[PDB]
Amino acid sequence: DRIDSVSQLQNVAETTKVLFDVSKETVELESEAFELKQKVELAHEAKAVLDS
Amino acid sequence: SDLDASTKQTLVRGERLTQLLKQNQYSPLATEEQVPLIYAGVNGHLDGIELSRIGEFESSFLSYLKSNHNELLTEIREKGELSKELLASLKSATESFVAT
Amino acid sequence: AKSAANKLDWAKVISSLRITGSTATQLSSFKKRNDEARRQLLELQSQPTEVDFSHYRSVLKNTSVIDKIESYVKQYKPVKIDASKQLQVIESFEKHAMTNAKETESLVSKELKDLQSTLDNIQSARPFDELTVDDLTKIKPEIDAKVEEMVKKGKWDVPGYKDRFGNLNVM
Repeated sequence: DRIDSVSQLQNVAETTKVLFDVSKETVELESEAFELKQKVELAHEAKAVLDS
Repeated sequence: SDLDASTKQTLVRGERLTQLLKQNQYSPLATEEQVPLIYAGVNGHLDGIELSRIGEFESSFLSYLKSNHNELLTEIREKGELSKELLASLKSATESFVAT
Repeated sequence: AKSAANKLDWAKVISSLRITGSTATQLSSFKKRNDEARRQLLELQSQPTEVDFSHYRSVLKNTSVIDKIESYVKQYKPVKIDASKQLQVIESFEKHAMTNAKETESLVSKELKDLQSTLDNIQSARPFDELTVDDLTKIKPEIDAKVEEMVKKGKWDVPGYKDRFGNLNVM
């Protein structure tokens, strides 16, 4: 029974560290995307005023 | 009155499937998107999904599919025929979404 | 790219199912998914950044606003700077994480082989027929300790001896 618990934990220890890195890394890229959003926004507004 | 387990299973699926049919007026879904949703219920993935979360399941499932592999959807978009590989891949992928 | 991140993530969700912990895992998963999905909706939301003055300054007669917004868009065409800058503080979290990772890994590796040894040890050493009870005293002084305290106490009742061995009462 004890062996069963242990075997799970071995594989976990490495692979979980991968996810740890991965999650924060994606979030960083997504931060940079906000600057893109601002490009989208200003242009949309400009077309609208001009249409009026 | 009393419902046999065969009948009950159909009812549970049926009621939930009917929920799935419904759409928000004046906002239609893409053709590509309709294929997995129908896949899910038919292949019995939505059998277990509790009734309350069906709306969540739909949006989340679609977001999941795109994020995990919009490659599958691109394939089904062009092929327009669900290959055995795609069918299995989709079964696997849908099951993956069910888990989450 | 992002699909790699998610493949390892969801593999880890169903792995994390099989180990203890999930208290703040789901909140982390929710957060990376949230902004990633926000960015996907962004990336589909994006229309060209530019006023199409090809036709729209070729139909406006209430002019002198097309040049204004042309200049406003092309002015702020440099939008505010990139948000890559967390990689020292992000790296630090990874250090802390690494410390913990290595601790778990080395511990369980040690324990696994210890348990293999323990199973083997039970099979080849164990008085599974019989052995001298003096040898049991030799392998554990706990025997003599409990006996001595009972002899000192004067109790000859052994608590629960009669509920997991007989007592052969003739009364």
